[PDB]
Amino acid sequence: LSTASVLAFERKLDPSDALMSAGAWAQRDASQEWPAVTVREKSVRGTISNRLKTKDRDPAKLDASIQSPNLQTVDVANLPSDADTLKVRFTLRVLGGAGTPSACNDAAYRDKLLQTVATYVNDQGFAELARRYAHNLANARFLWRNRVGAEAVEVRINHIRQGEVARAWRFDALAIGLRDFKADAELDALAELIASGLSGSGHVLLEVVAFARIGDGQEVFPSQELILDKGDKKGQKSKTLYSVRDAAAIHSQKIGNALRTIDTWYPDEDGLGPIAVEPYGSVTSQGKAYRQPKQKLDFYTLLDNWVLRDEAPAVEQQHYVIANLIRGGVFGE
Amino acid sequence: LSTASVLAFERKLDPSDALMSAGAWAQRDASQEWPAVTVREKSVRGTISNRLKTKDRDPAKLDASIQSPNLQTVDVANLPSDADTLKVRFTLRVLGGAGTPSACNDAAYRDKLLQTVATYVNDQGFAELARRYAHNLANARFLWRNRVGAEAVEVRINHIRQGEVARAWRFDALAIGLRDFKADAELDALAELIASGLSGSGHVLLEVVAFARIGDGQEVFPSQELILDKGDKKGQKSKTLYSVRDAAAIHSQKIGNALRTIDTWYPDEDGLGPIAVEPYGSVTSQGKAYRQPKQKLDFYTLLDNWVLRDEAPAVEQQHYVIANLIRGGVFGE
Amino acid sequence: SMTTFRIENVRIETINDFDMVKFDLVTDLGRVELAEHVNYDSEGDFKSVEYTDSNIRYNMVDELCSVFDLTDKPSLMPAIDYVTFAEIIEAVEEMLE
Amino acid sequence: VTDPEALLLLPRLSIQNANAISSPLTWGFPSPGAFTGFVHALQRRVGISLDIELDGVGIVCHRFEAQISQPAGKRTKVFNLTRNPLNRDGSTAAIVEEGRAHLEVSLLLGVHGDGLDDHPAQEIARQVQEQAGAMRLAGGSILPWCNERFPAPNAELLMLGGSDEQRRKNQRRLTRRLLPGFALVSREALLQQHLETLRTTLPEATTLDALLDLCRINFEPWQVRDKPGWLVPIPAGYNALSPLYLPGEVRNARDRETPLRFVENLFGLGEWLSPHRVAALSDLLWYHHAEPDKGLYRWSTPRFV
Amino acid sequence: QELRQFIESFIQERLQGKLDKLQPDEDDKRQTLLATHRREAWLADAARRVGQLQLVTHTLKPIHPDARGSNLHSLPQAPGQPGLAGSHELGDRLVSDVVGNAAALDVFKFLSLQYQGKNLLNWLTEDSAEALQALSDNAEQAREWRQAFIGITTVKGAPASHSLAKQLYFPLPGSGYHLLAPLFPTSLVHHVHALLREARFGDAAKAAREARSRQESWPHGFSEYPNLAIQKFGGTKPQNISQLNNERRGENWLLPSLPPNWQRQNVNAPMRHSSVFEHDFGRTPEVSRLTRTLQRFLAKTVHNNLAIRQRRAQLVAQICDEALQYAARLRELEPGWSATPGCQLHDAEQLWLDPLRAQTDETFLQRRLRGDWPAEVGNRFANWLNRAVSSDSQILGSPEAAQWSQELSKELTMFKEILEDERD
Repeated sequence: LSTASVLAFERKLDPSDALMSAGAWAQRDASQEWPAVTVREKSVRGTISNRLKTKDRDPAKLDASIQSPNLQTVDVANLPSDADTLKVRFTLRVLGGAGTPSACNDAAYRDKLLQTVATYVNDQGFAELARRYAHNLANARFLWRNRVGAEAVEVRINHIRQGEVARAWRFDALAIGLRDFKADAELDALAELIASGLSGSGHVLLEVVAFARIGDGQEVFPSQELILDKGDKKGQKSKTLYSVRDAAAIHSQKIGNALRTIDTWYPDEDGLGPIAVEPYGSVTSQGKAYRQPKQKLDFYTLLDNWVLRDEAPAVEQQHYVIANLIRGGVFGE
Repeated sequence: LSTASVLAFERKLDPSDALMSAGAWAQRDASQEWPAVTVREKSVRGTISNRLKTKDRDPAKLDASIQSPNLQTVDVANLPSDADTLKVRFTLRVLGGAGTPSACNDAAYRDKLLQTVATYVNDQGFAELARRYAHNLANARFLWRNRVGAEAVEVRINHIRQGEVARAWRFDALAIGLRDFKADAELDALAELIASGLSGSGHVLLEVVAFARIGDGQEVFPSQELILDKGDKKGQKSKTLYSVRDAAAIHSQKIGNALRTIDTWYPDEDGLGPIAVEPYGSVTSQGKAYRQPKQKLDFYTLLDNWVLRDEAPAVEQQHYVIANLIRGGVFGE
Repeated sequence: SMTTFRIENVRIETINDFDMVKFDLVTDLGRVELAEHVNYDSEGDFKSVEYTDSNIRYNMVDELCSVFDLTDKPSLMPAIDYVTFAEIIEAVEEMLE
Repeated sequence: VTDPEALLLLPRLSIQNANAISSPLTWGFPSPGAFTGFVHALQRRVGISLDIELDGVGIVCHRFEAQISQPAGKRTKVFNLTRNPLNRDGSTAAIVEEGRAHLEVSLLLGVHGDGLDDHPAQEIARQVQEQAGAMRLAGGSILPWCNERFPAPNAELLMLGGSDEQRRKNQRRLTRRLLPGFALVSREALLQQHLETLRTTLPEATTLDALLDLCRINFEPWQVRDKPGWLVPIPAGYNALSPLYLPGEVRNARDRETPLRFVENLFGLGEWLSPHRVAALSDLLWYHHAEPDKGLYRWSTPRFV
Repeated sequence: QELRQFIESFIQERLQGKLDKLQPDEDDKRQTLLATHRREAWLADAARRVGQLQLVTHTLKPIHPDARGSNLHSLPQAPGQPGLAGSHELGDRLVSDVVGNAAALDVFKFLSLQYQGKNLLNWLTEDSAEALQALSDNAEQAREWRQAFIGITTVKGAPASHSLAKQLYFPLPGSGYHLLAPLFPTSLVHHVHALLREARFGDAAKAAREARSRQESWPHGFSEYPNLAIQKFGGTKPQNISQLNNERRGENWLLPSLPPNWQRQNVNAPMRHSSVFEHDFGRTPEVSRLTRTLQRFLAKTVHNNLAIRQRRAQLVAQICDEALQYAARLRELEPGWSATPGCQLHDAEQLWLDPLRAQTDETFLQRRLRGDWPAEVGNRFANWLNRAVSSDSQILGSPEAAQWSQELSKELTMFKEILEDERD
C-alpha cells in the first residue's frame, strides 16, 4: 500500500472574526451597546534604529540620515478614553467527523486511514484534545498581545444551540495559567461538550466573549493587513490594521492558531511551553523549527508509519497526528 | 445502421447563479430586504506545511525557509455579526423536449433515436429522474460546503406561473436525507411537476430559496474563480471568490452539477454515494473515473448498443443514458 | 485484449527550443513512433512526460489507432479513450529514469 | 429592409453566462449577429402561427457586469474559467479558455408582417415574451422574472397609423421605458472618414481599427485625443473564403440539407449613443444582408444617418 | 544565395547542440547525424519525414481542444464593403502558420530560415537550381527532396470540418440557409499581435515614453490600450499548435469590446448640502471628464471653423446629453421620495433628476410634476454650465463664442424637452 497523490482535510474547529469594543468594567454584564474600537490614523516620524553595515558607518551618512527623517503615516486603534476594557467577541463552530478526508484518490489508502482514525477514536476519546482546546479557550491565548499586561481577563463562553444560549461558563484567564494544562471541573464540562461535538454526535456552536482591563485609553492590538510599498516618494501607510465595517478586528486564522496551541510533546523540551500544532512543527516567533524530518517525530513520517506499514507510534504522538488532522490542510505530493 | 458524427443536446434543468444574503432566523418569512454577503479581503501569512522532496530536507534550509514565509491576500466572505442565516436564492427553469437533439447528421439515426426515446417515455415516464431531481432540490445539495455542519436547513420552492406563485413547498433538508431516494407525497408532487415539464409541454419555472443556521457571523463558502495560473506572476491574490453585482454568488454550473447527481447504478460500490451523471462517470474529488469502458456500463457503449444493435439494457441503465441525454453534451467523431 | 507494450529504443531529443521523447511502440500488428513532450524539473533533470495536454492526444491520433483495435469501438467514443494510453505513457516515463 | 409597422419590445432581458469573446480579436460584448440570430429564431418559433416576420432588433445594454480578473497587478486582464469533467483515466482535462459575462438588454423588435390587425397588441406581445423567455440568447441563458413586479408588461405600438406628434408621443413613451441604456449602431461613415483622412500612407483598415479605440498621445503643434461618443470594435459579419460546397460533400457537417462555407469574420466599427440622440426609433435596428455568390455576410445598421 | 548557408547552419546546429553529453554511446548516433547534416544529406533526411504539417493561413486548431478538421489556407476575399476590413486586407502575408505534427520543428526552421530576400521553404519552391546549384544537387534524390519540401503547402485531401468546430447558420433573405463555419484567422492574429506588441513595448513606444520623461518629447505618436484581455491557447504546452510557440507564446490578446458602462457604476443621492452642492446639476465622473475636456479645449480660437463647429458643439451638446442620460439612470435608484428636508434640489430635480414618487398621496397632485417642466432644472443646468464653463473674453464679438452660446442654449432646451415630462 502506498500514500495517495492528493489528500485534503476540511477545517474542523472553524472560528470567526472577532469584534473589539470598549466599555467600562462593571458594565461588562450589559456589554451589548458598547461602541466598536475604531481604527484611525496618526502620523509618526522615526529615527535611525537599524544596524549599519559598517560600510555606511560614516558621520556624513549619519548626519544625512538623521537630518532627513523617515516620515510615515501609521494607523493605530486606541480605546475610547472613558473606558477600561476590551470586549472581544468571536463565534466558533466545532464540526466533528474528523478523520474523513475531503478529496482523496485511493480506495485502499482511504479505508486504511478511516479505520485507523476510527481505531484511535474507539480506543480512547477526543478528550485529550478536548481538554486542551478547553484550556486554550479558557485562558486568553487568542488575545495575543492584548493579554500581556492586563489587570484581570474574564472569558464568558455561551453554548448557542437554538437562537438562545444553553449553558454559560465564566472563567478567569489569569488564574488558569499559560503553560500548564491543569484539570478542573467546569473545564471538563467544556471538554465534554467539545468532545461531544468533535465525534459527530451533535452540532456545537460556541461564542466567546473575552474582557480585559487594560486602561483608560490605552492601545489595543488588532490583526495587521499587509501592504506592499508602491513606486511613490517618501513611503506611505506602513501598518494597515484589519477592520470589519467600522470595527477593529482580529483575523479568523489568528484565533484559530491560538486555539490549536496544543503540542507539549515535541522533542525539544517541555520547558519551553506548548507550541502550535503543525506538520514540521514550527513557530515563526522563535525562528527555529521543532520536529525536524531527520528525526522520526515529524508528521508525515508518523502518519506513513501508522497507516502504511502499521508500526504505530506512542499515544502522545497519536494525539499529535490527530491534532494536525483536525486542523485540516493539504497533503500528498 | 450508420451513425451520426455530430451530436448535440440542450440543457434542461437549467439553474442560475445563487445570490446569498444573511439575515436572522424566524424573520425569514420577510426575507426580501436582507443585505447581501460581500466578498471582502484579508491577508494571511503562510508557513511551510508541504511534503518536502526525497532528499535535501536538512534543517538549515528548512528553518531558513521559515524565516522567509510566503504571503498571500485571501478574500473570504462572511455573514455579518447581526445575522445567523444564509438565504441562498437561485432560480431554475426546466425547458422540456428532452429527447430531441440540437444537431445531428443522419436523418435515419435521428428517427431511430427519437423512436427509442419515444418508446422509453411511452413505456415509463420521466418519473424516476424526476423524483431524483426533486430529491436533489429537496435536500440542499446545491449548498455544497454550507450544508456541512448547519443547525437546520430549510428549502422553499415556489412554482411561478405568470409573475406570481402557484404552489409553495416548505421542506426540511436534514430530515430528508442525502444518500437515500425514498418516497414522499409532496416531493412526488414536485416530481410530477418536473416530469410534466420535461414531457415537452413547455417552459416550467421554479425558484429555490434555502436557509442555513450557520452561526452568528460564521464563514460561508461561495464559488471560487479559477485563474489559469500559467506560471509565475498570476498574482499573490489567492482564492478570488465569485461575485455578481454586490453579492457573493454560487456558480450556475455548480448548482447544475449538484442537481444532476443521480447515478447510483455504477458498478463498484453503491455505498460510496450517488455520483454526478457523466459519460465515463467521474467524480473530480475521488480522482478515479467510474463507469469505465472495461465493462459495458459506459454511456457511449450503452447508447450505441441501445440505438443501433436494438438490444435494450436494463431499466436502470436506461435511466442513466437518458440522464446524460438530459444534462446535454456534444458527441461524435 | 491489448498488445504487449514493447516500447523500445526510448530516445530523447531537443528540437527547436523544446524537447521530446521518441520511441518505438512495436506490436503484433505494427510499429509506430510517438513524439511526446517532456516536462523537466526546475533543475534540468527528467521529471515527467507531459501526461495531459500532450502531442499524441492531438496530432498522432490516427497514427496511434492504425495499430490497435478499432473494430469493436462504438462511434460516439473518441479513439484516444478506447486506446489504452495511461500505462503506455507511464512506461515511457519510467524507462527514461 | 421593409419598413416596419410595429415596434415590439421586451424591456429587461437579464441574461446570465453570456459569451463575451465574440471574435478572435475583441472581448467585450456579445456580437450583434447573435442578436439577429435570436430575432430570427423568435421568428421561426412565433411567426409561423401568427403570419408575421421579425427582423429589426434594438440594443440598449443597461448594465454589463463581466467576469474578469487582472493578474498580479498588470494592466492586462485574464479570463476566469470553469472546470471540466475528468477523462477515462481521471487525471485532469484540457482546459480551453472561454470568456463569460452577465448582461441585461432590451430588444426593439420590428413586426413587418400583416398579422397585426388579426390579433390584439397585448396578445402578440405576451406570446412573443412567453416564447422569448425559454431561449438561449448568446451562448447563455435568460433569467426569468421574480416578485419585483414593475417591468413585467411588454409594450407594442402601431407605426402605420398616427400623426407626427403622436409618433413623437410613442417615442416619448419608449425612450423613457429605456432611460439608462446605451444604443449600438455600426458606422461606415466615420470609418471611411478615417480612411480618407489617414489615406496618405496606406488604406489598410486593420491599422485604423487598432488606431481608433485608443487613448492616443501626440506632441506640441497633456494632449489626449477626444471624441463625442464612445466607440467599439465589433464583428460586423462574415467574409467566407471557400467555394460553396454541395451538402453531401463536406464531412462531419451539422445537417446534410444545407450547404457550408468556410469563413474568416469581418470587422467594422460600432458606437454607443444614448437613445435620445437619434430621433426615429426605426433607426436602431440590425437588419442583415446576405448574398450567395459573393462570400460576404454582413450585419448592417441601415437607414440610420 | 543559398548554395552554402542553410547546410552550414544545419551542421553548426548539429555540432553545437549535438555534443553536450557525447560519449561513444551517444557518438554512435551523433557521428551519423553530424555527417548527414554537415553539408548535404541532412536536408534529405529531414524532407523524408517532413510531411506531417501543411502551411495553412486561416487556421482552425485553436478553435476547439482536439477537434481535427480542415485548416483551410487560402486568401480571405475581395473586400466588397464600404466600411469593413480584416483578414482580406492582409497583403504583407504572415501566412507562416505552418502547424501539423509537433515533431517537425526542424522542418519548420528549415522552411523559415532562408530569409535573404525571400523565404527558405518559400524560396526553393520552384526553379530548384537556385537551391541545388551552389551545393551540387543531384537529379533523382535531389528532385525527390525538392518535391517533398516545396509540396508542403498541399491540401490535406478532404473538405472535412469537425463536430465541435463552430458550424453555424446564417439566414438568407427570402430563401434557405448557408450554415457558415468560421475558422481562426491566425495570420491576422499574428499581424495585429505585431502591431499591438510594438504598441506595448519595443523600440518606438519605449523610447517615446522615455522622451516623455525629461519633458522634451519628439513628434511621435505612441499607443497603448486600456482593458486588454489575454486568451491563452494550448494550456501548459503551446507548441501542440505551431506558431503559437514562438510568435505569440500561445498568449493571444483581445483589444476593445467594452460597453459605455463597462466599468460598472453605482447610484447614490443624499439630501444635504454635500448632496445639494452638485445634486441639482448632475455632477458625476463622466460629467467631470466632459467638463475637463471642454475646459481644456474650449477657451481657444474659432479660426478653424470646419474642425470647430462640428467638434465643440458635438462636445458640449454631447456631454450635456450624456450627463442627462447618466443622471436619469442614476437618480432613479430608490423607489420612494417626496418633499422633505434638504430638498432644495427638488425645486429643480424633483421631476427631472429624480424618479417617480410614492403612490399614497391625494390624487389631485398630477399638476405639480406633470407641469413641472425643464425650465427651472434645465435652466439651472444651463446656468451652471455657463457659470462654470465660459467663452472667449478678449474675442467676445467673434463667432466661436456665438456658436458656443447657441450650443449651450440648444443643450438647455434639449435637456428641458427631455426632462420636462417627469410627471406626464
